[PDB]
Amino acid sequence: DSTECSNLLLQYGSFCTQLNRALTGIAVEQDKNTQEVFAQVKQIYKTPPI
Amino acid sequence: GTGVLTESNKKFLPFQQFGRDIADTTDAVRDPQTLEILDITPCSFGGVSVITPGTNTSNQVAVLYQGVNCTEVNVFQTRAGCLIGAEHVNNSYECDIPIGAGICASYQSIIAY
Amino acid sequence: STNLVKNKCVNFNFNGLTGTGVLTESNKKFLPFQQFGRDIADTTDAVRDPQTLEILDITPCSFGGVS
Amino acid sequence: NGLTVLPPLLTDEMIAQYTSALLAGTITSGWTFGAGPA
Amino acid sequence: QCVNLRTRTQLPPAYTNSFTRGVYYPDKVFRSSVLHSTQDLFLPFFSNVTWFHAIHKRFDNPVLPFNDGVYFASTEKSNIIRGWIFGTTLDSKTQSLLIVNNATNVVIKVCEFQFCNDPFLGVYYGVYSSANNCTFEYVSQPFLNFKNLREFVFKNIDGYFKIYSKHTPINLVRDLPQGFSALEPLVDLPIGINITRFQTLLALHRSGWTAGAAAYYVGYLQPRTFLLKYNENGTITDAVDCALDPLSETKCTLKSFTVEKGIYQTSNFRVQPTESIVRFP
Amino acid sequence: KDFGGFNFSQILPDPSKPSKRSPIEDLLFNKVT
Amino acid sequence: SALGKLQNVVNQNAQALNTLVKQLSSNFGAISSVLNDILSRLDPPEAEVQIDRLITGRLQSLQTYVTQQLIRAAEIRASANLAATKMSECVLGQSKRVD
Amino acid sequence: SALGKLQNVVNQNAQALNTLVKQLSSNFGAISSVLNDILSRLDPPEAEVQIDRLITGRLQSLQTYVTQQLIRAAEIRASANLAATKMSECVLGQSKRVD
Ligand SMILES: *[C@@H]1O[C@H](CO)[C@@H](O[C@@H]2O[C@H](CO)[C@@H](O)[C@H](O)[C@H]2NC(C)=O)[C@H](O)[C@H]1NC(C)=O
Ligand SMILES: *[C@@H]1O[C@H](CO)[C@@H](O[C@@H]2O[C@H](CO)[C@@H](O)[C@H](O)[C@H]2NC(C)=O)[C@H](O)[C@H]1NC(C)=O
Ligand SMILES: *[C@@H]1O[C@H](CO)[C@@H](O)[C@H](O)[C@H]1NC(C)=O
Ligand SMILES: *[C@@H]1O[C@H](CO)[C@@H](O)[C@H](O)[C@H]1NC(C)=O
Ligand SMILES: *[C@@H]1O[C@H](CO)[C@@H](O)[C@H](O)[C@H]1NC(C)=O
Ligand SMILES: *[C@@H]1O[C@H](CO)[C@@H](O)[C@H](O)[C@H]1NC(C)=O
Ligand SMILES: *[C@@H]1O[C@H](CO)[C@@H](O)[C@H](O)[C@H]1NC(C)=O
Repeated sequence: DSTECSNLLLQYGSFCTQLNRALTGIAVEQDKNTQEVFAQVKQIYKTPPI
Repeated sequence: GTGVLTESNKKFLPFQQFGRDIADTTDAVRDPQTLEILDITPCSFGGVSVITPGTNTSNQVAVLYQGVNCTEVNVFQTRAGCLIGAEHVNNSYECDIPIGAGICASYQSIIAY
Repeated sequence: STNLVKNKCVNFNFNGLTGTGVLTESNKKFLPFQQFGRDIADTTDAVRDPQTLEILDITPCSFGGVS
Repeated sequence: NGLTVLPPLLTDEMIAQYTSALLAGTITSGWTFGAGPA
Repeated sequence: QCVNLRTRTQLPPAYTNSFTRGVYYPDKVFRSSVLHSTQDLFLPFFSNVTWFHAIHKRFDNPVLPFNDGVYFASTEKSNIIRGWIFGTTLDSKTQSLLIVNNATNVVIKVCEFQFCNDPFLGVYYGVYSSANNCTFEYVSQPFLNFKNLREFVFKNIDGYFKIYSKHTPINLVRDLPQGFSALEPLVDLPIGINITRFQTLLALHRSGWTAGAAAYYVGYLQPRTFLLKYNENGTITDAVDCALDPLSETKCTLKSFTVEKGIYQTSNFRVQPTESIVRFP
Repeated sequence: KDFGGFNFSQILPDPSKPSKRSPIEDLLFNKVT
Repeated sequence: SALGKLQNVVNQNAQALNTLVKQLSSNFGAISSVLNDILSRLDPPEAEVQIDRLITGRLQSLQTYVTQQLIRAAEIRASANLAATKMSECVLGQSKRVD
Repeated sequence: SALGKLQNVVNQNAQALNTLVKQLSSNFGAISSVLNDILSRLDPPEAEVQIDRLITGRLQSLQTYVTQQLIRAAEIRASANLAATKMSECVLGQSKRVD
């Protein structure tokens, strides 16, 4: 919550944007991986009762 | 520090004053005047995400506050966070805009399902 | 204010803005108040001459790998 | 300290449902459901 | 010479919407086909802008606080509005800036004027009584149904007083037109004095006196970021207020005027500390 | 191009085009900016 | 130890988070690791230098953490692609590939 | 959105290059981001400190860019190996592998 620290941090540029973008890419990549592995059928099949 | 003070169920020994968690952050503190224990929860912080369709179709937007309960900010509470501006419907459709925790959003106004 | 040369890689000093670049004629029609020019990457690629009201493009001096 | 954990898009019950659908397809239909209609 | 005007009719000042007006060029840099983000003193989109009228009996000349910057809009015909007065105390104790345009030439002066309580100009069909210490003079070109829209932005940063101006041919009868018009910087003035309060100058018509039909709007600037769009000719055609609504915030974050369908991370929400608590033994 | 009724014009190179590309390939190069 | 691969991934992620949080406690050559103490104890000309040292140390830690997160993301993506291949070829059909 | 996969690669490469050039405009705590301004405005004893700050900031930016490029190059190499496998097994022969 330090204003002075943020003001000094702004001098270094878009490092924070790069790190957030990379983490966002990893986060969407995990969901894409789960879709690729498990969501390979578009019909939800069910077993017969007997 | 900065935080939210709540009543604690901890059993601090008499010498002990402030409590630290696994990560060595102060999660509990004892008041020096009345000897009671208070948990220090970190203040609510989260990402603000804007859910929108294309600008060609519409200009309506919804906002998602990630990991923030709806009572500290068309209001719908999801596990992913608080969603403002999208109406919740009981019907299930295919995922158009992913929100998280099984919740997706679409435009038909913006609906969440 | 010395004479202005074009189509050569020179050290330019336009109103205290210094650098090294090839100064060529420009097709950009500047507004009367604007003096400098920037690209997408916030680098000065256009300038207006103070002596004569004309616009010049600054192409960077030739560089490349030698293999 | 600024760290947040985003929930997964597919919950555990939905992933279990996907596995159940795959199991039902491979038991009742063999490999036919993977290449077209079950 | 000073004259008290005692024939005014009491009425509260009006308010209206700023729409997408008040935009100016942040710097002297030409940009082509690019989107540029600037953090400057800007007027918010769709803000509450104060409306004053000159009609006959209304003669609106109050003295307003300057704040951090001033947007002045003028729906004008027949050139009633002639200039402005800037200063702190508006007397000989401090130093004041005077901008006037009479029938012939535009005069800018920095003097210690003994201003009238009600200063005005007059045309037949009196601004100050004295000027003792004058430190700067500048003579310039003529700046000037309602037919003309005159938009000005005044800023006082680092002792430099920036005047941004734009003239628009309009045909709207009463309120501000809805549209986009970028204000070109007109005068960069080296004054280096304190300005906290201003007052505009009107012109009377004598046949007592009659006030010509005119309307002006006063808005205040706040520090914010705008996303400016530059066309192929380097003229600002559109702008986005990053703090107005979440859609424009998304546009500002993605640096594009068109946003595709999806979810986009735009900001961080932190609950601010409401109080401070100290507990000692 | 006697292939027993099979048509491959959309995937074979076009002699009329200077780039010697197929219509599908030409479309792919047009759609990437 | 049957489920070691998942536990390894969970342990690595938790350990990386714990290390990243733990790195805040390091002063990186400054007088203190707490920003409030530096801001309340020193004048801005030297407090700026101390905050700068803290910023560069924390930024280096965060960049390092992001770098290993990306490398682990690549490894998990490769494993997920392999898992998708096994799901397509072993579950949805009969595979003639040995082992 | 048919050709999104190529477009993402092109956009990521262009964005990385754009960010790398944008990093030159940051002073990294120095008085200015321009070397010529520092050389013309200050004596060499303080100029060495200012260029040292600019050099370390730009070097960190370039190292970050090279690391991101290496990770993306590894991902593209994996995709290219997959594409070569598809070219050998789907185009040059008939594959029994499901999906
Ligand atoms: C017009 O009215 C104003 C307001 O009453 C007059 O200003 C006053 O002038 C006297 C001069 O002796 C001062 O003592 C007062 O303090 C002034 N009042 C304010 C509010 O500043 C002004 O002089 C009048 N004009 C003329 C020509 O008499
Ligand atoms: C193979 O397909 C192509 C394109 O689908 C056919 O070319 C078309 O021919 C008809 C009449 O012959 C024209 O009206 C169309 O304009 C042609 N289309 C194009 C894209 O050129 C072609 O005739 C088909 N058969 C053979 C044997 O090539
Ligand atoms: C503008 O402000 C006035 C009072 O200052 C208020 O009555 C009016 O409703 C405001 N307009 C808007 C659009 O908020
Ligand atoms: C400017 O004037 C106002 C009031 O007239 C005063 O409060 C402020 O301190 C002055 N600022 C300077 C820099 O003189
Ligand atoms: C306008 O003002 C200037 C300076 O105050 C003066 O020299 C000029 O004569 C004025 N014009 C008229 C028509 O009085
Ligand atoms: C300002 O004017 C007054 C009265 O004319 C004079 O006494 C004073 O010295 C002047 N100040 C300056 C700086 O000229
Ligand atoms: C740019 O200028 C040219 C003439 O030089 C004109 O034809 C074109 O319409 C202008 N573009 C815009 C967006 O006004």
